[PDB]
Amino acid sequence: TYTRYQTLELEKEFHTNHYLTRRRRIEMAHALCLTERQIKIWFQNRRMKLKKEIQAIKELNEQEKQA
Ligand SMILES: [Cl-]
Ligand SMILES: [Cl-]
Repeated sequence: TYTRYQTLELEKEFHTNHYLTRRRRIEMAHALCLTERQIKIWFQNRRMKLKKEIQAIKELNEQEKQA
């Protein structure tokens, strides 16, 4: 799972940049005390979450622009 601090810090980083470099993933890994894999998955899932939020709004705006 992910602690209150890990979540807050992962979100802070995510908003700065959705994609990380291998060097950055390492930095994050040591800082948040999560493995490279735990960071890699979190970022993939957080991108998946965003992709869905963007689509939901896109289709809400298409819906609300009728009649
Ligand atoms: Cl906690
Ligand atoms: Cl990553």
